[PDB]
Amino acid sequence: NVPHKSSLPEGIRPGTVLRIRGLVPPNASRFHVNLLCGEEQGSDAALHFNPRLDTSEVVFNSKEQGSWGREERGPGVPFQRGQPFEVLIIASDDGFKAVVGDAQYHHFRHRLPLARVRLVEVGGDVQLDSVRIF
Ligand SMILES: N[C@@H]1[C@@H](O)[C@@H](O)[C@@H](CO)O[C@H]1O
Repeated sequence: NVPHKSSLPEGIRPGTVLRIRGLVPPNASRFHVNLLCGEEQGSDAALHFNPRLDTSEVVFNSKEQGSWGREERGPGVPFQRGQPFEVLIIASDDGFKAVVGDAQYHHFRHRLPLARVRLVEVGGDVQLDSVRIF
């Protein structure tokens, strides 16, 4: 892996599916997937998906003008150190649906306009095998 970025300079529309395949390293503490509204530093985050192995939670949030919004959490932690995982982030008209493995995990309703998303960035403690956008 590596702090991985995929620019989407022309944006995305409902019906776009982000498929991330990878592995949580043995001593991982946390990793994240951000759908950002620009390439500049401090850009708003339409979505911050943050599995935290250290605190056993998975947090969802948005970032606007530098401030994080209200945190949402899914049930438990469907990730485990030393194991492979597959996540689908689906963009629909009303939000992003997150699927982990074979289960629907959480539905995050849009906070910022989907039309503003211009970049996908994956970072933290994660071994990335592939990131596809369908
Ligand atoms: N430092 C973390 C950020 O990295 C982000 O995960 C936000 C999510 O709300 O929580 C903060 O406490």
